[PDB]
Amino acid sequence: KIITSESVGAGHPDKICDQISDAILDECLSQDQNSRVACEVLACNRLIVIAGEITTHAYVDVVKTAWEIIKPLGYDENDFTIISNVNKQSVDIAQSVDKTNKNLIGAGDQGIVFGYACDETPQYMPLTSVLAHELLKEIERQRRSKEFIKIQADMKSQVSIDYSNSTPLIETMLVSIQHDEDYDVEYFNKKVSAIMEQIAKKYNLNTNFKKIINSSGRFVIGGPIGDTGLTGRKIIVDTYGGVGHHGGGAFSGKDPTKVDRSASYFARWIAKNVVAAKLAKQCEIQLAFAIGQPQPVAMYVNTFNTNLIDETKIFEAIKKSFNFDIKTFINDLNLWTTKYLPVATYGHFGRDDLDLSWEKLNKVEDLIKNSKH
Amino acid sequence: KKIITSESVGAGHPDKICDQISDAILDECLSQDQNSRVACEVLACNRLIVIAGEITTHAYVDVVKTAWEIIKPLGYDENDFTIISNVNKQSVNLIGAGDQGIVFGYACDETPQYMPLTSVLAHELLKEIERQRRSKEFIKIQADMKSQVSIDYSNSTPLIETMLVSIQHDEDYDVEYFNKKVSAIMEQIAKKYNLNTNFKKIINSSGRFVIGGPIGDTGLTGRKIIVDTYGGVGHHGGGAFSGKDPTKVDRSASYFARWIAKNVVAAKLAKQCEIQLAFAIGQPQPVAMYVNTFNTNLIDETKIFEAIKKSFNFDIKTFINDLNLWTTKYLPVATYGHFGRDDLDLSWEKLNKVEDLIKN
Ligand SMILES: Nc1ncnc2c1ncn2[C@@H]1O[C@H](COP(=O)(O)OP(=O)(O)OP(=O)(O)O)[C@@H](O)[C@H]1O
Ligand SMILES: Nc1ncnc2c1ncn2[C@@H]1O[C@H](COP(=O)(O)OP(=O)(O)OP(=O)(O)O)[C@@H](O)[C@H]1O
Repeated sequence: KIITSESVGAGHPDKICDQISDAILDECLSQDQNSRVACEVLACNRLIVIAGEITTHAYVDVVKTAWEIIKPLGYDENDFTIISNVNKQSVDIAQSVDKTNKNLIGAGDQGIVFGYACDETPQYMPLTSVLAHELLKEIERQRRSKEFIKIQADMKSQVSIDYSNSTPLIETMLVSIQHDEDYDVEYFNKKVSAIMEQIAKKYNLNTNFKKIINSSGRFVIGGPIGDTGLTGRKIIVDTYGGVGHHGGGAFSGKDPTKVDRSASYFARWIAKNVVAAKLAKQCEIQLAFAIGQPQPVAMYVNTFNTNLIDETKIFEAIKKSFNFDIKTFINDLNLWTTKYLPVATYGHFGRDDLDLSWEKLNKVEDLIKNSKH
Repeated sequence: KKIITSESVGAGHPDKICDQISDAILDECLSQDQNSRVACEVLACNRLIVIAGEITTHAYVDVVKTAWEIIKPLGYDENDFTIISNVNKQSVNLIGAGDQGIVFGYACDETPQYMPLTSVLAHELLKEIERQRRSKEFIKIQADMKSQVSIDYSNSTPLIETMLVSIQHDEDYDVEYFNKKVSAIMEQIAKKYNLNTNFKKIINSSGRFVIGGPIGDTGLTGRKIIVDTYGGVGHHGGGAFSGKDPTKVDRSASYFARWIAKNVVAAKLAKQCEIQLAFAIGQPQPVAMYVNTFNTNLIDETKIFEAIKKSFNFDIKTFINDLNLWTTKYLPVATYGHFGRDDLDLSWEKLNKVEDLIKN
C-alpha cells in the first residue's frame, strides 16, 4: 500500500500565479478590510495577464505588485510583459453576500469544502504532504541564502510512503529542480541527498529509500517560459496532497467572503481540534454552501473508524463547540487581518513555521467538555 | 445523518467555456495530426479571452475561430468578446510519462453509470435545463448555471436532502414561471432514479443572476476538476484534463484508472473501487498502484490486485492505444463530467474487461 503526495516551489508557473493573486489580495486587505477580491492570473511564456473582479477603496498597482513577486525568482523587467484586465465584482453577487442588514454575510458562492486532520505528524497532516513541502521549503531557503548555488526557483517534489505495516516506511523521494547550464551534478545530487536524509531523520523514518533527482536529466528552461501557469491549478498541493477529499475551489486571490477559502480553513480548524482532542486519529469534515445563505446547507463528519469515543457524540461536540455563522467564523479566525502570501507556497495547512488562526488548538478544551453530558 | 453533496456547472459557466475551448482546440489538432502534443490553457475575464499553452502539430488550427464556435451557441456574438492567442506553436524507446503525478479512478454500483448518485443527478439536472433552453421549452434563461445535489445516505435506500440550482435569467423573467419550470425539472429527475420527491428546493438563492458568463465572474481551464471527476466522493491528484493530449498521463492514466475501477465493480468484485496510480516523468509504467474497495469487496482484497495485474496492460503507449485516445473526441466530456457517460460511447466506460477479471 503506497500513498504519494507532491509539492511545487515558488518558481513553479502555477505557484507564481497563486503568489501574485494573494499578494494583490494582501495589498487590498491592508488598506480596505471590506474589499471584495477574486484575482486570477495567467502566466503564458513571457505574457502575464492579471484578471478577476476587485471592488475596494484601496490604491493598488496590480502590475507593480506582480513584479515584486517575480524579481526574487529572480526575473527582471526584460523577462515579461505584465498586463491587467482586472474588472469590478458583479453588483448581482455583492447584493447577496453584503446584506442590507450589516450583521449577516452570505456565502460568496455555492460549493463543497473538505477539512482533514490526522495524528501522523505534529502538524496533524499526512506524512507524504509534510515531507514533500519541507523538502522544497528547505531547498528554496538555501537558494535565496546561496547555501545551495546554481539552482533556480522552479522545482517539484513527490514523496511515496509504504503504509503496508503499522510503522510507516519511505518508499521513494523524487525531486526536479531547475538548475544553471554550468551546474556540478556531484554537488547538486549530494546537496539534494543530504536535505532528503535530514528531513527523513527529523520524522525518525528509514533513510535507505530510493532517491530520484532530476529524472528528466535536463531542467534549465523553467517558469512560465516553455509553458503556462494559472491561479488555483495546485489545489491538491495547497490542501492534503490527496489523502483527503476536495470540493474543487482554489484559495489564492479570494477574500474571506468566498466560502471556498474561509470555510475550507474553518473545516481544517474543526478536523485538527477533533484529532488534537484525541477523539479520533483521522477526521474529515465536508461542508456545503448556498450563494447568499449565512450558514452551511449540509455538514458530514467522517472519523474513518479511528474514533476513540462514540461517532455520534463527536458530531454533537462539534455543533456545541463551533459557531457555523459565516461572518462569525471569519471574525473568529481573523481572516480580514491575516496575510495570505505565506500560504501561497508550501501548503495552506500544517504550518508550524507560521501562526495561522485555523491551525490553533484553542477548541480542544471545548470539544472535551461538549462530548460529555 | 450522513449527507454527501456534489455540484455541476452548465456550458455557459466561465470555467467550462474555457474547458470547452481547450478540448475543441485539442480535437481540431488530433483530427489532422494524431502525433500532436497539446497543452492548451484559456483565460476568460470580462470581455477578454486569452488562449495560451504549448502545441506541436502538423495541423492547421485557427485557435481564435475555434473559440468562437464554442461561444456563439451560448448566446454571444462577434461584438461580445476580444479573443487573442499567445499559444506557443512548433512542428515535430517507447513513450514515457508526460509528467510526474497521481491519478485516481473510482466506480460504484449506486447508478447504471457506475457513478455516485449526487454527481449523476447534479449533471442530469443542468443537462436537462440546457436541452430545454436550446429547444425554447424553457424561455428567458441563459447558458450560465450551477447545480448542487445533497443526498442523505443514513439508511440503505438513499434519500434526496436538497436540490440547489442557480440559472442566469433575462431582466424580464416571470419568477412564478421560472420557479415552476425548475421545480418540475427537479422532480422529473428525482423520479427518473425513483427517489423521494419531497426534498428541499433552493432556486436562485442569490435573488438576481442577469450578469453571468465571464462578465462578473472569471474563467480558467481546469478549475472544475472535481466536477469533471467524482464530485468529492473520490480522491483527486490535482491534474486537470481539458486541453491535454494522451501523452499527459494526468488525463490518459485517469481514464485508464476509471476503466479498471468500473470493470472491477461491474465484475461484482466490489460495490465501490478506488485506484491510485503514481507516475515518474520519462518512465513507461506507473511507479506505484493502490486499490481501495472500502471494505465492500466480495472477494479477498489480495486476489483483486492480482486479477487487475493479469487483466490489464500498464504500459502507457499500450493503454493509450487500447482506449483509442488518439481517435477520441474530447469536447463532449468538457461538459457534464468525463465519467459515467451513458449519453456518450467512451472507451474507458466499456465493460470489455469483466470476463477477464472473473477468469484471473
Ligand atoms: N449574481 C450571481 N448570482 C448567483 N451566482 C452568480 C452570480 N454571478 C455569478 N454567479 C456564479 O458564480 C460562479 C462562480 O464560479 P466558480 O464556482 O468556478 O467559482 P470561482 O470563484 O470562479 O472559483 P472556482 O472556479 O475555483 O470555484 C460563476 O461562474 C457564476 O455561475
Ligand atoms: N525537464 C523537466 N523535468 C521534470 N519536471 C519538469 C521539467 N520541465 C518542467 N518540469 C515541471 O513540469 C511542470 C509542468 O507540469 P505540472 O504538472 O506541474 O503542470 P500544472 O499546470 O502545474 O498542473 P495541472 O495542469 O495538472 O493542474 C513545470 O511547471 C515544471 O515544474
